[PDB]
Amino acid sequence: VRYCIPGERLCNLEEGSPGSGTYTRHGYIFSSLAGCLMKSSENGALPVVSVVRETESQLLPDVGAIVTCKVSSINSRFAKVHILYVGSMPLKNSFRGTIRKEDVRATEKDKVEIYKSFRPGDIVLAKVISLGDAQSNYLLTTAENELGVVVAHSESGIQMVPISWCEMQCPKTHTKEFRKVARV
Amino acid sequence: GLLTGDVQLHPEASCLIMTTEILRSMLYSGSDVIRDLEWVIFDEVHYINDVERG
Amino acid sequence: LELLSDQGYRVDGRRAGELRKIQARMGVFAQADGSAYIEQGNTKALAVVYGPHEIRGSRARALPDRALVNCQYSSATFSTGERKRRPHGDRKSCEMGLQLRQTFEAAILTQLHPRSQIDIYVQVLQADGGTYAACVNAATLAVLDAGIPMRDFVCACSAGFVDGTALADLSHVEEAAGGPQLALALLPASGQIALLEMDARLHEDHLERVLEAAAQAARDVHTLLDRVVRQHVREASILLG
Amino acid sequence: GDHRRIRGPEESQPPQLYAADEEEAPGTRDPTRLRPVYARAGLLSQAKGSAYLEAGGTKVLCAVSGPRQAAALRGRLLCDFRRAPFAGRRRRAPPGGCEERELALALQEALEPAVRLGRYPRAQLEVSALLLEDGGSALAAALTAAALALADAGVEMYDLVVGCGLSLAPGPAPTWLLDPTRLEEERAAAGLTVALMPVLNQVAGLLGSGEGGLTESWAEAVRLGLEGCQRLYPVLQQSLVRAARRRGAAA
Amino acid sequence: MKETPLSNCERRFLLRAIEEKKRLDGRQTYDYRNIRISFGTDYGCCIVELGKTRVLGQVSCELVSPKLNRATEGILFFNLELSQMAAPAFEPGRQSDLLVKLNRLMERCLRNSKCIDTESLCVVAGEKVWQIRVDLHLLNHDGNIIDAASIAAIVALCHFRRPDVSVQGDEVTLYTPEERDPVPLSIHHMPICVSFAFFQQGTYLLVDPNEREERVMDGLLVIAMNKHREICTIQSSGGIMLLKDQVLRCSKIAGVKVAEITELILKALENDQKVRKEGGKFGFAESIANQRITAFKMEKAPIDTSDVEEKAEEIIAEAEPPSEVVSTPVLWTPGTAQIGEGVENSWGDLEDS
Amino acid sequence: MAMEMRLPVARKPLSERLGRDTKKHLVVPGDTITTDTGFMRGHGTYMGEEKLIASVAGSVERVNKLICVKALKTRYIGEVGDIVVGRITEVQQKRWKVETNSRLDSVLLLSSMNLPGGELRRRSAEDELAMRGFLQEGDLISAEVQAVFSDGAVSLHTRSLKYGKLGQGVLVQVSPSLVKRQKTHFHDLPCGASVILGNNGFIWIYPTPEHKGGFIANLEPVSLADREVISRLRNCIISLVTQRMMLYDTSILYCYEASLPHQIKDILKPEIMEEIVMETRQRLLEQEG
Amino acid sequence: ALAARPSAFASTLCLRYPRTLDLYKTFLYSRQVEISPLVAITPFDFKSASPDDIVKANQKKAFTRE
Amino acid sequence: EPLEYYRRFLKENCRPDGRELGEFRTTTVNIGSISTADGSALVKLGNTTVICGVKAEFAAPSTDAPDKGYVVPNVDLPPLCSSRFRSGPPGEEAQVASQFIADVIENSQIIQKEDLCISPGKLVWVLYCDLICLDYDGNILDACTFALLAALKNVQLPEVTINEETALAEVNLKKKSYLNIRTHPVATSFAVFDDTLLIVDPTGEEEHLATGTLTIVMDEEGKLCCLHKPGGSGLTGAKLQDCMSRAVTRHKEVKKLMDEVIKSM
Amino acid sequence: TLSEAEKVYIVHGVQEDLRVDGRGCEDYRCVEVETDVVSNTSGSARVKLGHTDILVGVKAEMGTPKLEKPNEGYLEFFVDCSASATPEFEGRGGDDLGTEIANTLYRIFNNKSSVDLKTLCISPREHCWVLYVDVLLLECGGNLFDAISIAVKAALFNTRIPRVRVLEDEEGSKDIELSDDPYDCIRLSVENVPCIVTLCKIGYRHVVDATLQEEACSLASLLVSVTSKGVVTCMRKVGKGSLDPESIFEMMETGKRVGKVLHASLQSVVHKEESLGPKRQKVGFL
Repeated sequence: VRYCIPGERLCNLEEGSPGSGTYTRHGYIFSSLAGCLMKSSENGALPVVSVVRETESQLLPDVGAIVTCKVSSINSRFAKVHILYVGSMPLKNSFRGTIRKEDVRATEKDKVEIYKSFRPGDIVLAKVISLGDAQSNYLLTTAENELGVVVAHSESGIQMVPISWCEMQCPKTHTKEFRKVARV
Repeated sequence: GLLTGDVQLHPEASCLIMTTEILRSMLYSGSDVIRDLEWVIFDEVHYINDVERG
Repeated sequence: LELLSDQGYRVDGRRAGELRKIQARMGVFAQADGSAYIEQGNTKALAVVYGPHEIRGSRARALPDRALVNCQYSSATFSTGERKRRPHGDRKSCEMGLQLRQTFEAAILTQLHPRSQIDIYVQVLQADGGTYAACVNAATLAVLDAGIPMRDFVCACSAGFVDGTALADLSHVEEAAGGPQLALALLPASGQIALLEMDARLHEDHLERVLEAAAQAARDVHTLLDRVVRQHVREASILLG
Repeated sequence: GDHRRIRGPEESQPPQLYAADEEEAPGTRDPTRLRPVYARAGLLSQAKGSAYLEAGGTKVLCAVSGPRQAAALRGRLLCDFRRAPFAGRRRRAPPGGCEERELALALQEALEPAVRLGRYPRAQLEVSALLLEDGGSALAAALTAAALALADAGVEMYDLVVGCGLSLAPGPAPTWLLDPTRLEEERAAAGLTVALMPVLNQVAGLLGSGEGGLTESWAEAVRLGLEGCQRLYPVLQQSLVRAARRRGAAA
Repeated sequence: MKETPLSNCERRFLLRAIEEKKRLDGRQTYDYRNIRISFGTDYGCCIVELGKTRVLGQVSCELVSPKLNRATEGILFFNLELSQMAAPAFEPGRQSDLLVKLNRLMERCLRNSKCIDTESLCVVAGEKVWQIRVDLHLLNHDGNIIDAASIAAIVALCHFRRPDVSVQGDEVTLYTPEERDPVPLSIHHMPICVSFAFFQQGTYLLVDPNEREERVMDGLLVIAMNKHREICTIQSSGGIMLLKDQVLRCSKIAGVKVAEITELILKALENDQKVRKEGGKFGFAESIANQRITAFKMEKAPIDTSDVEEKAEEIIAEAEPPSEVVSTPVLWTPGTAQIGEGVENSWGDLEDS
Repeated sequence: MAMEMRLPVARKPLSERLGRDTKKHLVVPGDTITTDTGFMRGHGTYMGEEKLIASVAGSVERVNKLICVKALKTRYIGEVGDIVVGRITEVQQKRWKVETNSRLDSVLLLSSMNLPGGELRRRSAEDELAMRGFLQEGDLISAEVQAVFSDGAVSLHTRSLKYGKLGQGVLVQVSPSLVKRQKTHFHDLPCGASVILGNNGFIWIYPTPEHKGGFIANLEPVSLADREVISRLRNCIISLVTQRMMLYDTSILYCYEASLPHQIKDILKPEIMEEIVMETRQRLLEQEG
Repeated sequence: ALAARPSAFASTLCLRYPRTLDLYKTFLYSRQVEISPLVAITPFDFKSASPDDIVKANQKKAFTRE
Repeated sequence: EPLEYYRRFLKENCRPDGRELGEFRTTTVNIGSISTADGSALVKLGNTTVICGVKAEFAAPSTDAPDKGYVVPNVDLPPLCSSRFRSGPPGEEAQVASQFIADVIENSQIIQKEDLCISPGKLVWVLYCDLICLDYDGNILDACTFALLAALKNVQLPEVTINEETALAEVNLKKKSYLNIRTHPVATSFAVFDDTLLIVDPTGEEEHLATGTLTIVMDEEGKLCCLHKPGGSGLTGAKLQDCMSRAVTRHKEVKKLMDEVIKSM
Repeated sequence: TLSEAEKVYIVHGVQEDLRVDGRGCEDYRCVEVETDVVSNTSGSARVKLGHTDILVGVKAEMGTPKLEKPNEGYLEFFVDCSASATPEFEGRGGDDLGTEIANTLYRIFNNKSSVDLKTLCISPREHCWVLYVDVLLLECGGNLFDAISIAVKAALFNTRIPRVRVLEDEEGSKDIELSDDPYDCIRLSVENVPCIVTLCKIGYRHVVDATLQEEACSLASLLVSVTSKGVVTCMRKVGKGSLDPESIFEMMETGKRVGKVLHASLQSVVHKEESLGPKRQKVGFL
């Protein structure tokens, strides 16, 4: 196996096609990273050549991506969060976010009180929809059955467990609280 | 929504029911409601012969 | 050193109640929204203003009742005998520009531009004598060039007191002599004062006479600048038609 | 003086201005030689990308931080150049210097023609370079190292940046020299530094000032600078290969 | 953080009062809030309280070389500062358009009036001369910061006492309060500021306004005028448009008021000197009100220093001695040595080549 | 090529070159205008104590109860049914921000915009994501003012076929008081190009759209014979706008015809402009008179 | 274009820092130092109504509006 | 999760570094590499790299005691060593890391300013020692101190002789002398967990989760110079006496390091 | 900023040797240089290349020679950027641009043969003349480098340097004695003071004197410093795009020719302005 530097001659436009993290010019395929040479033959010949480091220290979010987050503060009409994991991998730094009062449920309905949906200190799974404005930058959404708070935390520091679609109960003191439970 | 002169209820509803002069009032201006209109139906067409409102 | 001879003539040859020669101009720059240029005696000033615009930064620093006047001051490094270069952190420029912001927050009829900024810039190319009144008059002319409405035509002049007499339009030689200097900012129609300054000691009996001589010298500046404005407006009316 | 540092003497004249040993004579050499260079990538552990470049009497350390929050539709590229006080004949003021800002801008206008910022909307990259020792051509090291750091940190660029340096002899028959040293740089009349992309064959940055006024010397200075940037490339070719072989084998 | 906002009921309440010519705390138009001075123990230190405002003044001198030109005088720094505790709003770098006008008011008053005698503060010329440096701090903001700051600076400067020196031939010597007695200063006059506020477009005025009255006012007029009958500075500011009879009325008012204030200051300094000379006890400590719940007094107390030897001895004796695994240093090549678990090979070589 | 270097010349005041006396009434701030029993203040004046005091330099214009002063330098003020031209400077969640030389910014609502397709297909929240894609930063539109807000702000709409994003051409910015009010601000001058005389001071010059909303890019080379016409109109517009002349179709056509004899590159001199402005002045005098 | 061999400063700057009986005794951890839960169902397997899905399929199938 | 995960290793008595909770990292140094400085030394502590450099200049003695030569330390934390430092004026951590070294230099009396004067009252030597951190992993005040002490053992000054009629300074650059060093202060840092656990040689993550920190520096004759406790949980006399027993061994280790590297030249 | 369609139209026009003003790919708009505008200084200039506006001033003062060489003076530049030129230049914000221009000017003038250095020393190791060049940006309308490198040669041509004949002898009056004549000065021999020439690249063609709109459509540029004799002093590449080796060689010829014509025509205009002296009055800012 051989690795790459972000430019070299790899293949012709007839002997394959550019993939992820590559660019082409003057009929040749040129590398754009320092990772490893992977050629996904797939099916139909003409492999889509690409270079991937496979050791992601940082990765910029996209228009559509699954991210694991951590709520920082909540407001009556929005809830600022902190992106913590981009899908699976840990993130070296922390960006910022904002959950508007339209992305809680998968219907974009009225009612939907934000206060009992995203209590601070939780960890949530959400999806981006846009690159946002200068006030709110990523505009995450949870309008799905698989998205929502996944691992909550008690009032007095005890790991929580899901109990229903809309209601949660304390295991120790048997206290009832409201969340937005996501599918496991 | 009801856009009658003396009763105004839900002016942003999907379906608006109004007297005729309101339609010309919102047709003189833009009002950004003509873009999302699919059907416009008239209930009494026999006022073309009206001597003062035709 | 003699600052007033027995005959009554000053160092430069003018009497007590005599002004210097002013030579103005309207419409100096093209890119900006207003301009002016005045040379009061041997002091050369310059002023540039920018019209009501969107507030820079948009950091929620607006006033919902009036506009935001923002005036700066700068000075060329060859404006006096010695070089005397200064950084843009000196407290003399900030305090003079703060008195400028104070007098133009009172002269301009500002409750007509909600959520708007007014940027006023003044540049002094050669300073010899009263700098404050030259900057005020140059920025009044630049604001007039920009078409900004105001209650009246604010004008400023200084005065002094040597050997029992009141001077007018003091110079740098006379200023750097330890005397009771004093400056106003007058609205000619009402006689009101927008700003008052003084320094060094002076007995209370001669304050009325120094203030009156300063107000009269400001009313004398008013006529001379008024003829310049009238000639400019008649010029543009002639140009139009 | 400064309220955020330890205050010592108000004035301090270094002993070089009292050094009674008269300035010596540099010597002579062959102008068709290059100082051997050793390059290492991935040095620092807490930095997203880093590189350390040393050749002869030059010591420069470069580290690259990852993208952070805050021509958009495009990302910025912040830069910061700073050299160690214990470098050169005399000490330097910690607060800064106009020379540092000029070289920082001469770096910024040279590493942006390589990376493609049309892939990082609303983000920004920050690059920090430090010179531990000044023993020759410096701007030919702050370019190579800050490009190696970028390549080992996994940001997407069109190509690398390889720098060189030259100087003009002061004799009656001046001739340009390659990789000058402080003994051959403080006695020179002019200097030139080029930034060439070796594959794309495009000059990235140019800077030169001095006493050479005939437009026939600068053609050779430029083209021998291009030959230097095409001769330094293989070492940087094997350096990133070893860097990636070790990083991948570390998993 | 910011300051509580102003309602629309307080404005109305202050203005119906002011129209009717009666104020909240009872004092009529031409009155001051009574004053209360307190002296430290080392010279040039005082605490003035005007109403409920506090300022701390402290003078201090030091010996430097006198620039170039003006070889036979001394310099006089000043630095006003506004303490975060004066009021919620004051913030170290977010109130930079009051500091300037305040420092300026203070400096123009104190340094242009020529009341301090900076002539006779030299030791040699071209050589070391005394450089005094006044310092004031605002502690509690309740309106009229500048009157209190001026009275504070006056008292602090009229209570200082320098060191003193012997100069004869070409030889210096520096004494100390035991070798030679500290010496007072020379003060020609006492310039004291006064402020006036104007209400609803100059129709009414109020002497010595506080901070609420300060938020319902158009503009301010300050008139600094030393003793005798000699005015020293005036500075109209704020939002005011003034007449000419009014400046004269104000000058009269400042004359009267500065007369009374100078009476008070002179009496207080004399009483303080009398106390210091009688031989009684002075200082910040013997100023705390004793008829008040928040003061308590305790003479000295040996606590019991009878046991510390025993405790220390048993503690030192009762703990584990240093252990005895000693480590070895490894030598690679002169210049570099390593201690710890070490590295396997002698040094890396051709690891990847 | 010689890089001519002339020397500055002192300006001649009073406009003695033609000679006219004004019959108007001129005022300056502080002057007391007529103070009869009952009058209404206009824009440019204010009231003191039983006095109508002018507050800006200009000439009084009264229509039958109304004293007002018309200044000669102001910023654009919005009015209903006024053609404007602007540029996008901010793209927000539900709006754009457009700069049109006014005291504030102008808002283009998403509800009023001819989306690609030009017919009734749909309008929902899916379009909100791509609205910030096509109307990006620094683009040119040509819309019509809808209404006046409560703080001098203006809302402008694009509900027609002639309005929308513009294409190739050149832009010339002048003061927003030299454009003459008319009923047709769109022109198709018989020279080889067109023009839009924006009432806010934006002059846009573009070639004629061959035969026959921003849907078409048409980023193909423009013929040589069209650039020379656009450059000629650009220089002529600068020439007419500078000294006094009020701008409209006939003045530009007249100067364009007057500009044929000598080259387009050489007209930047103070005197060639004068010999063209005077010729247009006298041609207008012998045609209108 | 010959590459060269390192020197002390570089070979020490590039250092990778990656039971065997007991030492440093005092610094061990042992020497220095009812819950009846009645837990509910452990997860909630969502086997039940999940309103969003209800309202969507409800209206689409229903398709009556009367 | 955060606290419990680490306490799993604490109860296991083997922290994730692979250490027995009472041992230090691997230590290595080099001296004499920067040839543009009077003296320099590089200190590596299994990351936490710190480099120091010494430059000697001339300066006027102070007005009070004109027989002293100044020594000025400074510690700088550039935004490249870590990712939490931002550009601009020096921050609180580097300023405290400089005030601590200044206090150590003063209290320890390692050098005497009377040994630097050439002619009393006119000119005195001045030493500018600036520390720049190449890597921040934890225990900053230990490696900065060791870098400074190692550097001060290599700085060498030339013999300067002043004329009488000329009264200038003629530097003899051939015969170069050394510096007189009295003591050898070495610091040691402890990190205290929630209320009872103390560890040696902590790490940035551990300091991120710890609740206190203690630093102790010892002479070569068992004398304490400073007792730096920024604050936290709280300790007892027995725990301090336990810490000093380890610090004695650490000091013997370090003093053996310095006693061995200098002999090797 | 300008839209993408405007940039496409402009680049196509440049490729067709047509521009929005009407000039060609190498034409140069006129300028209005003048001298002797400021009184208190010892030399002045005022360059107007278009919407831009420059004003400089040179003051000669007494000083001390530097350590490296005693028979020399030195030059100090300070390019101020007044905030009246543009509102975003308010207070802080014009510092980086001023430093960029000052360092470039220092690199231009950092040579032994720039004008002279023997003339500015009077007593070795004890005294020398110092020159204060004070640039003041009044307006910005593009091509600022050439509009400043022209006002610097212009102001340098108008220096006075009042002659001082004071004897340095200790027995004599060592303290500097002037000539006491208020109108006794000496010229400066500025014949070969270099100037900067900018060459913006758009498409695959290079354009002289690009406007702000034409500058926004360009990706790179090169600066050349050429004297009247035709020699190069400094060479700095500024821009945001690559350039290619060939275009350097084909831009050097245009830089040489434009520099030679610029220098010859500036010598001709300055001699024309100087041929008639106290006549012709002086008009500026009024």
